[PDB]
Amino acid sequence: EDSETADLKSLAKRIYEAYLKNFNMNKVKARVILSGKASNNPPFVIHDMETLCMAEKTLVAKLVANNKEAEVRIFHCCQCTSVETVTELTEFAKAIPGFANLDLNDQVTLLKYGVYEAIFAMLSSVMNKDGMLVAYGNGFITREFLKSLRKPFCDIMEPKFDFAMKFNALELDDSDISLFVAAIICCGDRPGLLNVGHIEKMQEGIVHVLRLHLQSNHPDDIFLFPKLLQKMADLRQLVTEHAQLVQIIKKTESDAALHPLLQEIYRDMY
Amino acid sequence: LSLLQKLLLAT
Ligand SMILES: CC#CC[C@@H](C)[C@H](O)/C=C/[C@@H]1[C@H]2C/C(=C/CCCC(=O)O)C[C@H]2C[C@H]1O
Repeated sequence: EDSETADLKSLAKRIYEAYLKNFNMNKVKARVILSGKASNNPPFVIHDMETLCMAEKTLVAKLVANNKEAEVRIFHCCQCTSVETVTELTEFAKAIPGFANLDLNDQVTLLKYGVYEAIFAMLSSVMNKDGMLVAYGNGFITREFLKSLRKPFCDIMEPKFDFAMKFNALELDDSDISLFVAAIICCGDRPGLLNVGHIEKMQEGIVHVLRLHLQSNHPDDIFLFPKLLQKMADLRQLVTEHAQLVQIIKKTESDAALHPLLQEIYRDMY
Repeated sequence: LSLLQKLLLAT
């Protein structure tokens, strides 16, 4: 029995390490920057078209060395961010015991359905009520500025902010969040899985770790685990609606081409 | 063959 709780504790630690090794941004780094003690050079704030063009000239000059409409340039930046996060999540996923042992097609499927849920979960770490860190911690873009973009672009982020304000009130730390992201990835009920029985067991193992970790790490909040279970179902719906919105953009905006990796993830998703 | 398959095999 001690051999088991020892392995549960150990597994929680190893997932936390894989998370620290693989993601460029985490909640601790984001709060340092935001606090914001004591980074030498604080984030450029982007709150209107002028500050956006300034940030662009210094932070992604290529995209403006040419130019497309502001809303489209921001959408391109969003995509580049998602592509990089997808790459980070892939490596994190391969560090989870048993993931890399799965059928390549089951791995693809867990990632396909999991990445955007994990992305919006982790996005919360860089969001407060006023805005969100962007460009690897070097800029901060305001919620109001995003809302002010023309339709449909102004509809992208608000729902993510709304999710984040509630997720953030849970006061999770990175050790909590690494496990949550692991449980999102190892999900037995993704559409089209081959070896469902094995993955359900893997899922149950991870959730067991998460449940015990939350018990140790948050003894003040006895309902924390059912709360997270609900957040997972919320993320599922948040992602369904995001993809619906993405399809609308792709279909009606002549100048907003989807990156090929992201089209692959979205294809036949929901 | 797919981009995701490639990412998964990348390393
Ligand atoms: C300048 C600037 C800015 C803001 C961005 C750089 C910010 O860094 C982006 C964060 C994006 C959000 C905005 C999204 C748009 C969907 C389109 C891409 C997708 O469908 O992946 C999805 C969210 C995921 C995250 O990568």
